[PDB]
Amino acid sequence: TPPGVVMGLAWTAMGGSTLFVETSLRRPQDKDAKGDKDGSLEVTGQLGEVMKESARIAYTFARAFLMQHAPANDYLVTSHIHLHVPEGATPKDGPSAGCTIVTALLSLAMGRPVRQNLAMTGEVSLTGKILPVGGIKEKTIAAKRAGVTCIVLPAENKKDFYDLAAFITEGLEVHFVEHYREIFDIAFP
Amino acid sequence: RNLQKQVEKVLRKSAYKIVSGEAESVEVTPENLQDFVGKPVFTVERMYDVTPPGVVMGLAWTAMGGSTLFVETSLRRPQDKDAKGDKDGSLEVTGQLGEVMKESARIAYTFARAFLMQHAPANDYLVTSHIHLHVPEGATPKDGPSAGCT
Repeated sequence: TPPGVVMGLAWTAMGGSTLFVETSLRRPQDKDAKGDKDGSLEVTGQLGEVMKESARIAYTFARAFLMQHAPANDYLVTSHIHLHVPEGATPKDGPSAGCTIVTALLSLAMGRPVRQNLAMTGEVSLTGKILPVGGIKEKTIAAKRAGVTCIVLPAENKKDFYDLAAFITEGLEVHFVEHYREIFDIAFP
Repeated sequence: RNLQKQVEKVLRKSAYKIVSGEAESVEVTPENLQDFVGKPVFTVERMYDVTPPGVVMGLAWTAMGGSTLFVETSLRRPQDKDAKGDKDGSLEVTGQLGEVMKESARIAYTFARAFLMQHAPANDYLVTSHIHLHVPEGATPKDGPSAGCT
């Protein structure tokens, strides 16, 4: 999964899935070296508008996190970026993958890949407040066959993860979280 | 309702422990409860302690009882790209707003920057800095505007 591409879980109406997510720069960086102009997103992936807003709010939270984090870098403020969300999630579970995008853009910023074969899901709110998500079972069995090493899950959901049949959980490392900054503290030691 | 069920499960597993279990008398206790209902569902009491800049608890009368939505907003862009260039920093409200909320939020922003100069002329942070805004969905269509005070 080189930079700007990541696998992603989805709770399909039939079983789980690990659809990927992709992001890319969309225009030359230096059309105007001084130009003060938005690095506008252009999302795609047969999104319903309920998603199309959510990608945007996530976008704003990413750009906020980044500007809070790395003042010298100005990448994200100014360059067009196209983004793809492959079909497959059951719609009620669609927003749940928002964080992966939030992480994708960051990888596209640093140009440094995530820790490998690190599936992750869970809804997020605008200050990185991870929220509990359902369907841990199907997501787990899908990941088990996907080479996953280190799932990260809502800190409010661990019990449900611990309600699953024993042999399933063997192997993979897990992490529980509330603030997204933790995830950013995992992927980049 | 949901507590009704969540009791029925307790009594039911308690029956199973009688007809074949060892103790003749269940004496449920808060600590004993795991055996009968398992691990907790709700652990965070409120969603979280307020983030100082951009949240205020907002009560709302959704279809099934009231709820304390948070509302989250953020500066949408660097503030000092142009200390002199003069363009408004508009909101982008979201959250599957109803049209009345559209009008409501527009009024709120304009009154907001009207207030900021009304009382703190030297400050200009809101009149000339970008803003994303997000009212959560959930509110009854009629009460949507009632969040506007927050």
